[PDB]
Amino acid sequence: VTYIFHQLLDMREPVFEFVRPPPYHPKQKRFPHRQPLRYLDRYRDSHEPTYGIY
Amino acid sequence: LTYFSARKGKRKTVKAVIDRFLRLHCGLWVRRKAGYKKKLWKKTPARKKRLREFVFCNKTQSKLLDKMTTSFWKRRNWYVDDPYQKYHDRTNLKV
Amino acid sequence: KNLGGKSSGRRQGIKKMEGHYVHAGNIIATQRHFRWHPGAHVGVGKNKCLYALEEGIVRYTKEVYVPHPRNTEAVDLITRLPKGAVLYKTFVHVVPAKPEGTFKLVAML
Amino acid sequence: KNILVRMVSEAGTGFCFNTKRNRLREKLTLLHYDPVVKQRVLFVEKKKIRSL
Amino acid sequence: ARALDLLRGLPRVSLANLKPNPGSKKPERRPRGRRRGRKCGRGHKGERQRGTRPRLGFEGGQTPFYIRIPKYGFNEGHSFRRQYKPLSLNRLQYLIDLGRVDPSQPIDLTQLVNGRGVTIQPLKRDYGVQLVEEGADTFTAKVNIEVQLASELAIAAIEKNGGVVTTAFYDPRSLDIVCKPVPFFLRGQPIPKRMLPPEELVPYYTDAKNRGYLADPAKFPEARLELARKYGYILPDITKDELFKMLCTRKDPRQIFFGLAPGWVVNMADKKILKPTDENLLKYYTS
Amino acid sequence: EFKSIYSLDKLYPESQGSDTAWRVDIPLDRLTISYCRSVNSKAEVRFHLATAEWIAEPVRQKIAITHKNKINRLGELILTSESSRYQFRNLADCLQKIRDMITEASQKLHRIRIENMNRERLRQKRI
RNA sequence: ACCUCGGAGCAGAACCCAACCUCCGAGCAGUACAUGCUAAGACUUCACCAGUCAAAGCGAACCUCAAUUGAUCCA
Ligand SMILES: [Mg+2]
Ligand SMILES: [Mg+2]
Ligand SMILES: [Mg+2]
Repeated sequence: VTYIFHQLLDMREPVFEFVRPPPYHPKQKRFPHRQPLRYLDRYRDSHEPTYGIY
Repeated sequence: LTYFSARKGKRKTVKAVIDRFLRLHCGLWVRRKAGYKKKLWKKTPARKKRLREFVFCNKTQSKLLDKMTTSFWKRRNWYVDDPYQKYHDRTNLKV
Repeated sequence: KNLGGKSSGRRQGIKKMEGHYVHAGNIIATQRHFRWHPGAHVGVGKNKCLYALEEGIVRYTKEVYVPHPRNTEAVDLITRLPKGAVLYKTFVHVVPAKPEGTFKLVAML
Repeated sequence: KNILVRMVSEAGTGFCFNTKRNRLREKLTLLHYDPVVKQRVLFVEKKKIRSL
Repeated sequence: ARALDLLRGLPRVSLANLKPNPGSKKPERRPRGRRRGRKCGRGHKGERQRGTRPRLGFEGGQTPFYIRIPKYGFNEGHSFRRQYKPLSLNRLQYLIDLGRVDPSQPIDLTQLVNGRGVTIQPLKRDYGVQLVEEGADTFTAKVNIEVQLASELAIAAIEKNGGVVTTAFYDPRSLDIVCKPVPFFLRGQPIPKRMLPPEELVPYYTDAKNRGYLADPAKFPEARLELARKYGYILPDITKDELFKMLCTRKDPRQIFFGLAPGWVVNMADKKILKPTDENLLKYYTS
Repeated sequence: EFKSIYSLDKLYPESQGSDTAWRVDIPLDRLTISYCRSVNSKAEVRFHLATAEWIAEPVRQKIAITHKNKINRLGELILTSESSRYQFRNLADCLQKIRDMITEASQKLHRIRIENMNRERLRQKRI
């Protein structure tokens, strides 16, 4: 099918991927009472040390 | 607590509070669960997994712990290889 | 001479009535004996509590009860019935809302 | 009637876990799971902790 | 402004015209009258009206929240942990662009304090600055920094652009003299010698991978070459350009300031430096 | 200047020259390095696999076969990284992917196994 | 006579509901030794503390009972 798209149709082949919907998390609270400490990681998006104004 | 000491006239921290809790700079107090090292032979592993967790505190528990410590304990701390350092700033709240 | 009996209410019953949107893992209803049975996309805990296995809408139906053949209590309750007699129970279903993912274009190689 | 004993792993050692067993029956040997070896390994009971 | 032109037509501002900005002064509430005081806000007679409510944390007799909970060492050795103020490369590019830190000189910790780029306080046990990889892309500066800790990616971002990083050590005493040097030269003491790291930190500052100031200058080209291979930049040789004599200068260990030596007494007043010539002092200061 | 006991001329006396601290496989002029701040960035190294002189010919065949799903229409091996906010760390991730491909090339499946075996059981049909 | 925990009635149908109110009980036993490790989402005894349920995952196979219990400090 690589041969079909490139050779005789003369176009780049399209490649698809089965994308699942993003996981539901509830609305983040100020005081996440009794949740574990992992709760703050459900709501972050970078796994790298941010340093702020410094 | 002591609101005005007799030597300095300053507030004092309650040292029980420091000995048990962890203040994150955003205002969240982290604690350990009560009984996490008691009678483990009669607890189901789900429950033991629940007790070995670092659990956040309530709003009023948080304000009670703020009033019982002083501004030294509320301060930015740039430690070297701090385990809790990624949990100080609060990411991505929409209030 | 009547000591005891000071236990409080268990706060059981239905948490998600019919029509309610439900995310995966929400407890639908906690019971003490099987008042409601798990139907489609509904799981059961050790405490006979019905939770949800998909995101969707809770529906309650009435279905034919046919127990597992290794369940000698209910199976012995079957064989005592007359020839037309069919047991029903009320079941809880979660009708799943979303598709479980889409195909999306990634790259024009 | 029962005893809470500790079970010491024979390999991947330093790993214990506690069990119940009767006062009267023999000293337990089990096949528990070591997460240090990450295998199932024989454990042998070494000390009774508390007679529950 | 139309507003001074308003001030023409108005009577003169005096001590009889002045008035606080409305909103500044909330009015004092005091317990007199029908509303502010009959019970005066204490309620009915109990223990909270009498004035004797128990201490903060007392839950009336059940074991309090802040005591039902196991002691765990979150804060166990808090005042002996070392702290390092972050200085991002975004921040340092920002200081170089606005003239506050001159990159044609060595950037010691005094130059980051005098440009007011970084505020470090030696009490509260900051042991100095750590470089931080934030802003590594879009960091375009040839610089010579002496920073007490540095991540690999920050060393890579400096050494890409033709820079030099080294990681020095400072005692609390030494760091305190480094940050604010002028209130030390009014103290009258001779310049001390900075101490070597403790045993926890000697394996840090003797490694060439993190550019230790006690490491070999014979293992550095291997480490510079390794980062240049890892992060995909061709390693420029610092030897060619004209700033090389500037980009080579380090102060040795046991030297706090740059051009000075331990044991000297800076006389700020008549602008002299008194140097000792006794042999015992020279054995002690050049140790 | 000032030199104490712990100067680097005394701790390491074998390396005493000033030039000793500064005297010095994939070539980067060959690769095409492109960026897109798609939150992470996204580095993208592409290079034409056929013309790559700095990879051996059998290793170019093993790469041309195993990683054929990365190869462009124009014969360019294209490989990206969006694992970091810093484009140094994404570029390093891409180059490490390349070095991993050359080292591995020099020296769910189950369902497809069964569906192929049954497809060969229906292939049992001759003229 | 009692003091804690659970079941039933009161309290008929979501939840909750007292009494020196009416009746039963509990303070274990048995089996297993992956009764491993992790983790979305929830319930919750009207607070807190405690309690419960749990998909996916890694690793493996191919728990019953209602209650069946005890914080912190200290050892
Ligand atoms: Mg009752
Ligand atoms: Mg009650
Ligand atoms: Mg509640």
